[PDB]
Amino acid sequence: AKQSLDVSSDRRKARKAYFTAPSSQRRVLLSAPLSKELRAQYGIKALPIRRDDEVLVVRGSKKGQEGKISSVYRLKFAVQVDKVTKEKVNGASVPINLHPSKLVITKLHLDKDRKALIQRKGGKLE
Amino acid sequence: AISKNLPILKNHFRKHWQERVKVHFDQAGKKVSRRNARATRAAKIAPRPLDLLRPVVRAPTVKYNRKVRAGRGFTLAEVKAAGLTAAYARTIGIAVDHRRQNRNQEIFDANVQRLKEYQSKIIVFPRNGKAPEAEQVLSAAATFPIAQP
Amino acid sequence: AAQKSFRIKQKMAKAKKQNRPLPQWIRLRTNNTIRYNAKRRNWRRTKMNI
Amino acid sequence: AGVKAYELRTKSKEQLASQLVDLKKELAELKVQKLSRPSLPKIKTVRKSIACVLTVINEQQREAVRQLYKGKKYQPKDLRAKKTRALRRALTKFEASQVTEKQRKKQIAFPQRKYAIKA
Amino acid sequence: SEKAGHQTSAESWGTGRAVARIPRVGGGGTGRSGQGAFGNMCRGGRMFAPTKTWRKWNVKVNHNEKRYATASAIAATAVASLVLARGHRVEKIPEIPLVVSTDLESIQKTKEAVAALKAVGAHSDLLKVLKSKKLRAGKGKYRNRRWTQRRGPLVVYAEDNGIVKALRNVPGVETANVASLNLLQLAPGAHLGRFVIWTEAAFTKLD
RNA sequence: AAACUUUCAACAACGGAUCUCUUGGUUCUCGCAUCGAUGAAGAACGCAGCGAAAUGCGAUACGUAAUGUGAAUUGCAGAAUUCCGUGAAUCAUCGAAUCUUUGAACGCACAUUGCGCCCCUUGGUAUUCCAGGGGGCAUGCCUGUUUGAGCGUCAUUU
RNA sequence: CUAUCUAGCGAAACCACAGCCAAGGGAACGGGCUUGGCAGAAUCAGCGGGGAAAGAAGACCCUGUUGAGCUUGACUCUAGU
RNA sequence: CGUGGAGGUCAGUGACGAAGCCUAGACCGUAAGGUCGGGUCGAACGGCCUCUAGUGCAGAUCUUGGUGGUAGUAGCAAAUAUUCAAAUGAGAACUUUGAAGACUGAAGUGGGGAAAGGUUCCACGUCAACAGCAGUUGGACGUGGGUUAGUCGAUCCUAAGAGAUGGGGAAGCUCCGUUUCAAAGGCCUGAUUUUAUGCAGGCCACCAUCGAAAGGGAAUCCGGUUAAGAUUCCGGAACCUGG
RNA sequence: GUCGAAUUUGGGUAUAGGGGCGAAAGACUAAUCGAACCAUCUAGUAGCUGGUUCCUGCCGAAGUUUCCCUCAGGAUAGCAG
RNA sequence: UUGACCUCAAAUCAGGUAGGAGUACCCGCUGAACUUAAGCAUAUCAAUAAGCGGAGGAAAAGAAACCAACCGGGAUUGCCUUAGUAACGGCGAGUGAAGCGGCAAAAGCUCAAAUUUGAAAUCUGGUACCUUCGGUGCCCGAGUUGUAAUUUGGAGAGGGCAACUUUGGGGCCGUUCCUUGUCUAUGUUCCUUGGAACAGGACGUCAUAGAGGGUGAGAAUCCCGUGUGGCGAGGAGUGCGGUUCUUUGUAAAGUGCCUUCGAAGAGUCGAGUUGUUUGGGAAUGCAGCUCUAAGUGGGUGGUAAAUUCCAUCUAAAGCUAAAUAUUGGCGAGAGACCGAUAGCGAACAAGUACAGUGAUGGAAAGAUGAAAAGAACUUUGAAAAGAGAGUGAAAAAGUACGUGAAAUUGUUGAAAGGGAAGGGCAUUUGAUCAGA
Ligand SMILES: [K+]
Ligand SMILES: [Mg+2]
Ligand SMILES: [Mg+2]
Ligand SMILES: [Mg+2]
Ligand SMILES: [Mg+2]
Ligand SMILES: [Mg+2]
Ligand SMILES: [Mg+2]
Ligand SMILES: [Mg+2]
Ligand SMILES: [Mg+2]
Ligand SMILES: [Mg+2]
Ligand SMILES: [Mg+2]
Ligand SMILES: [Mg+2]
Ligand SMILES: [Mg+2]
Ligand SMILES: [Mg+2]
Ligand SMILES: [Mg+2]
Ligand SMILES: [Mg+2]
Ligand SMILES: [Mg+2]
Ligand SMILES: [Mg+2]
Ligand SMILES: [Mg+2]
Ligand SMILES: [Mg+2]
Ligand SMILES: [Mg+2]
Ligand SMILES: [Mg+2]
Ligand SMILES: [Mg+2]
Ligand SMILES: [Mg+2]
Ligand SMILES: [Mg+2]
Ligand SMILES: [Mg+2]
Ligand SMILES: [Mg+2]
Ligand SMILES: [Mg+2]
Ligand SMILES: [Mg+2]
Ligand SMILES: [Mg+2]
Ligand SMILES: [Mg+2]
Ligand SMILES: [Mg+2]
Ligand SMILES: [Mg+2]
Ligand SMILES: [Mg+2]
Ligand SMILES: [Mg+2]
Ligand SMILES: [Mg+2]
Ligand SMILES: [Mg+2]
Ligand SMILES: [Mg+2]
Ligand SMILES: [Mg+2]
Ligand SMILES: [Mg+2]
Ligand SMILES: [Mg+2]
Ligand SMILES: [Mg+2]
Ligand SMILES: [Mg+2]
Ligand SMILES: [Mg+2]
Ligand SMILES: [Mg+2]
Ligand SMILES: [Mg+2]
Ligand SMILES: [Mg+2]
Ligand SMILES: [Mg+2]
Ligand SMILES: [Mg+2]
Ligand SMILES: [Mg+2]
Ligand SMILES: [Mg+2]
Ligand SMILES: [Mg+2]
Ligand SMILES: [Mg+2]
Ligand SMILES: [Mg+2]
Ligand SMILES: [Mg+2]
Ligand SMILES: [Mg+2]
Ligand SMILES: [Mg+2]
Ligand SMILES: [Mg+2]
Ligand SMILES: [Mg+2]
Ligand SMILES: [Mg+2]
Ligand SMILES: [Mg+2]
Ligand SMILES: [Mg+2]
Ligand SMILES: [Mg+2]
Ligand SMILES: [Mg+2]
Ligand SMILES: [Mg+2]
Ligand SMILES: [Mg+2]
Ligand SMILES: [Mg+2]
Ligand SMILES: [Mg+2]
Ligand SMILES: [Mg+2]
Ligand SMILES: [Mg+2]
Ligand SMILES: [Mg+2]
Ligand SMILES: [Mg+2]
Ligand SMILES: [Mg+2]
Repeated sequence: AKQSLDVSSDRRKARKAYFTAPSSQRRVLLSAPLSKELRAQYGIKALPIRRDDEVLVVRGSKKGQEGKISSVYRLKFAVQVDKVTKEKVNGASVPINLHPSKLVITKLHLDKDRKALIQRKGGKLE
Repeated sequence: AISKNLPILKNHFRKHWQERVKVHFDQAGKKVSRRNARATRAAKIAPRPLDLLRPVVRAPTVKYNRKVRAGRGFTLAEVKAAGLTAAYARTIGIAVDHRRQNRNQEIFDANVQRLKEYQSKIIVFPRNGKAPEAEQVLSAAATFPIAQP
Repeated sequence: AAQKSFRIKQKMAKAKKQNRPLPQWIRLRTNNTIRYNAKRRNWRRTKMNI
Repeated sequence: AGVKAYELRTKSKEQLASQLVDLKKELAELKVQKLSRPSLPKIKTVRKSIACVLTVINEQQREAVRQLYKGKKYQPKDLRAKKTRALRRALTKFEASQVTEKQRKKQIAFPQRKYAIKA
Repeated sequence: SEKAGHQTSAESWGTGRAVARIPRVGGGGTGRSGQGAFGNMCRGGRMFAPTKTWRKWNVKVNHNEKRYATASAIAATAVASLVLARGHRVEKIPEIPLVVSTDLESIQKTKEAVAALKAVGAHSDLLKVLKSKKLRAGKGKYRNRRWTQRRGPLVVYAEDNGIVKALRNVPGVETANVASLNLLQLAPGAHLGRFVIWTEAAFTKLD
């Protein structure tokens, strides 16, 4: 159902583009949907995840857990949420890698650039 | 290697023929490209029909002298009898062939007639005027078909 | 030869500097297909041929 | 977090030279410290600051020479445009648009006319 | 590749060395040395009769024979038993051929085009698609042929006034101008009896 | 009768087949025209807090400048969270720069990190010696400039 | 000093399957087939009868419308002169 | 009959387990094969109608990889030769120290170098692999340290020879030739010091360059010093060249 | 055997493949020599040797004729499907 | 003695330019042999490989000294044909074009030879200024051994007569094209299984979007995208669409009639001979050498020659886009292709490691798991490790990591065993098992 000659339906090419996407492209690739309340409040559906966003896990074993993003590990194609961790047998704690498509953003970390992005995507009242 | 009753064959493949094998895989792509080039040339050029008016002319070689076909260009005599100069005819879309000569009054008359028809059926825009959009037709050959006498 | 050209000594200097095992923090990087120094040279095994 | 080129661009060449000397002294002190201290990464910032100061100094010097050679032909070759070698060797727009008197006369007399077939 | 398997200076060792006379990579010190080469039986060798691009790919068919097959396929579209035999769940459907109003040609939205097909009775075929979707078995699935599904109805029109775009996203549904009817669509897999929904204008233009 | 041998099964070995994977190849088609004395392609040696390589780069050395994006990089260490900002990043872009030693390779050489000459300048009294810094010195050919050569040759004083 | 036995270490050639004979017949000299003689685990050191033992697509010989080195008023040419 | 892939179809099977694999368990087919159960396993795959081929192996002294019997076998026997004790260590025929017995026997099994190697040198740590036994040892492994010159070499000279230029040959890559059929020159300075230079007094040329770490050649010795450098460092005492 | 001169030898240098070099053996020219090595032409050609991969069903040979620079090959007729 | 001129030099003189790489395609030179001929020498392979010189985005060719013989076509190139034909050929093996016809693309031209001669009207450079791919002034210089205007065979020029017709380049805003940015739909609703839902079932929504990819299993609807449109940014360019200050110029060009003319390329054409080549055959092209033209001439007209005609072009000078090629480069889209012994040699730090003095030769090598959660801790051991414990859906996934075949091997169990073993028919015995 693609119509333009400039888009490729080739699976090999798509997979290479995904796995070798640079950091800036991975920022867009790692988008998370806004929660119901945030979608109503901002007028937009999804946004690239950011390090200080608050999220709720809606898929996986950690479903229902909430926290603030700790790092957008773009190299690993994953985000790390504080207080969503794995306690190893030795007592140490390691972050659980989560994919932002499996979370909902419940509170955006806002600045001038983020507000401009919301308004450019068609957001109201920031 | 001369076996049972078969025709003698003359397959010429004793050179490195596989180094020169042209498979026209690009037949369809080249057709698309040709249509694209014709469309772009039509858009680029003035509302002008993509090809010049060609004369009617007798084919040589009695195998073909029974028929008439498009020639390269109108002779200088034909252009003069149609009332143009060669340079101006070339600028208004008439193919002019200085090499061809007129020894046949019927062909000469048919060429002068189609030159007059073309002059009556084209509108030349002013060099510095308005000349409202005149709905480019793409084929002078289709507009002025060659008819077998 | 102990009376060597500077070009030779430069090549030996480079060979000495690259005569080392793999750094251990490589093998901890995220994907890290690299297991060991596959280009390791030793004077008793393979000669540099200048 | 090191120097900023937009900040360096407001300073005179003497101030830039003095800052370059200070940064070089700082780098020397930092690499003296590196022998004792394990894994100090502050050297990288000073190295990049030295690179930035040198870049801005060269920008100022090259701009000064560009102003000196403004307008006149035969500017220095490193200030001339670097297209490809073939592109630099190609005829200018003036050349290759030169036409003979006879050609100009005949192309003015008989330009490609605009026309349409209308039937 | 025309040079595959021949990028070596391998030569036969000849007899007298207690090994097969196959050409062998020369030199030393790498493991490739002394290995068999150039042979279709050799690892790293050239395949037997390497495939050539000048193999015949397209097949010429007489225009009249092609038109005969297309006419036969069109006729088979009107035979209910053939349409049932070809999948095409037309069981609770009125007379075949199925002709619908020319208003179908002007539908712009997938929603209303689908609703029209369901109303005229193509709902079971549409649901046969969207339920036959399965991962393709074998290596074709990573050669841009990942998924397979059944064919739905072929909607045939005389003038495209939006129906083609309205239907192009419905899985399994194909559209065709009655002036150019495709055998590959009329008898998919060489099996006669495609379920065809004719618009009234297309049906009249068939003559 | 054991041991031993052989066959079969289970479990364990050896080995890496099979199956399923696939950022690779291969072939077809479409579009485009852009290397180099303004020093290319290629080579050598280097450069990171911790790298041997691959990749990147050139003593401004995994890079500087510029532009865009808008918060990372991440193996650890370190730094920052003002990060509502001329602003993170191994990001993208890339028009300004740097660009060691080379290489058609250009002062002469080159199995040498060998040996000159010129200009400006600095230090050692220093135009002459030694040293530091900066800039130069190839060949063929073209147009032009300047200085010349030849009873080749004109005029003129004679 | 080996060989030998032990501790440690530890290859290769070769291997259709294998391994007791006599005669018979058989591709006319069998380990197997036929008829007889016979025939009892598992083995060690030697040994050179046999395995028409191993090593190598016989180098002798012939064939090939396969060469090559060399020679000569072979056939056909050629540098030079 | 079977295999890879393709169009169609069974709205076929499947994480409640696809495919694969193992199974002296069952069934169908004369057979190629097909089907089922059990185990293992983890993400796909199949029946039928057709399409298509890089479609079926026992061999080819086949190719690549893997593995046997041989077989704990052949063997690890040249260079006279080892032994006692202690220490270290989990472990000592083999390491270290001591003792003893021997050998090379100055044309060395000694002390240095050239070519070559390139860090093997030295220290600390250290034994999985390597040292065809062993190993606590090592030319191994890991990490570091180490090579100091006016006088020693190179550098300079020319040797056999190599090789640009001027020229000539060659379609050309290039070949010849090395002073040749070339206008091939820097260094002295009268004078100049409108500038020690151009004009301008006047002196010398039958020619690039490369080519020797053993030929030629300016000049350094002693004592001491390091884990490892020494005609190089340190101390003292000299010498040559250029200015 | 020879061992003080047609001696031995290092390094530098020259000679390069139908070429060199040879106190001459067809010797030597990097384990390669009666023509080195490397790559390509080249998957060179082979009337010659070897191999040529599933099942079942039905039919089922020839080693003879003539011609061939033919005699280990082919054409031809015959036999076979 | 001075000043020229000509020719020849020099300068680290002013400013430039060439070389080398790449080389798929393109223009040339040079140039085999294997091979085929069932031997082989001509022939063939092949006007090919190798070698050498030289370009571009295409190259080359190209506006007839053409084809023809017709009622004539009309630059070149390419396709389909002509045609496996005419012809060549130990007339053997083999080889082998061209004209016409249909089509793709189309595009045409310019120098030399002319007295500007009432005016070198031409041009490089330097310098100053300017609105700088350049312009103007001045100054040198080049140049009459000829730089401009004018003409190019289709013509055309010089005189004479008569009018008519046409027109130059920059500004600004869009369009054309290039390179890019950004925005633009719909479920993470319920149940079951599962470690994970992206599976199944239920209910929906969007669809000009159900291409593709990602996410802990088959995801239109979770994310990126896709589809459709919108809004920008930086350039190239005059190709054109409007608007304005420029108005060139009594300049340039075209056309009718009369008249005088009408310059048109030389060691070249052509000829002989030699060699090579071609289908070109008493000689197709090319080249060497010898000979060497003409001007109502010259070339060609596919059988050598003499004679007479006819036809057709106009050589020995030159430029030119497209259709055409493209195993190289850059950017894209794909496949009934291969799926790690395959596919490039190379899916990976592959032209790498490594071998060779050298030219060169040249591998092997992908997969834990969703996530390292990469096994804390205890215990035995000098230690490697083991045994537990633990993580994990699984350790029958432990980095010697998916599955994990066979050969070959250990253990266990079963059985048999006088110089092999294995096999067929039949039954005994033991074990095992389906059907009813
Ligand atoms: K020989
Ligand atoms: Mg292959
Ligand atoms: Mg499969
Ligand atoms: Mg450079
Ligand atoms: Mg016997
Ligand atoms: Mg007998
Ligand atoms: Mg026997
Ligand atoms: Mg018996
Ligand atoms: Mg016995
Ligand atoms: Mg014996
Ligand atoms: Mg014997
Ligand atoms: Mg034999
Ligand atoms: Mg033999
Ligand atoms: Mg014979
Ligand atoms: Mg011979
Ligand atoms: Mg296949
Ligand atoms: Mg299963
Ligand atoms: Mg079994
Ligand atoms: Mg899996
Ligand atoms: Mg096969
Ligand atoms: Mg096999
Ligand atoms: Mg067989
Ligand atoms: Mg074998
Ligand atoms: Mg093997
Ligand atoms: Mg033994
Ligand atoms: Mg022995
Ligand atoms: Mg001994
Ligand atoms: Mg001792
Ligand atoms: Mg003795
Ligand atoms: Mg003694
Ligand atoms: Mg030591
Ligand atoms: Mg050992
Ligand atoms: Mg040991
Ligand atoms: Mg110990
Ligand atoms: Mg060491
Ligand atoms: Mg000395
Ligand atoms: Mg020379
Ligand atoms: Mg020298
Ligand atoms: Mg000496
Ligand atoms: Mg020492
Ligand atoms: Mg001293
Ligand atoms: Mg002899
Ligand atoms: Mg073959
Ligand atoms: Mg029978
Ligand atoms: Mg035989
Ligand atoms: Mg100069
Ligand atoms: Mg070149
Ligand atoms: Mg061949
Ligand atoms: Mg032959
Ligand atoms: Mg033959
Ligand atoms: Mg022969
Ligand atoms: Mg070639
Ligand atoms: Mg180019
Ligand atoms: Mg083109
Ligand atoms: Mg051209
Ligand atoms: Mg002409
Ligand atoms: Mg033509
Ligand atoms: Mg025919
Ligand atoms: Mg030929
Ligand atoms: Mg005129
Ligand atoms: Mg969206
Ligand atoms: Mg998935
Ligand atoms: Mg002419
Ligand atoms: Mg020739
Ligand atoms: Mg011409
Ligand atoms: Mg041309
Ligand atoms: Mg491979
Ligand atoms: Mg595999
Ligand atoms: Mg060799
Ligand atoms: Mg594996
Ligand atoms: Mg499992
Ligand atoms: Mg496994
Ligand atoms: Mg087994």
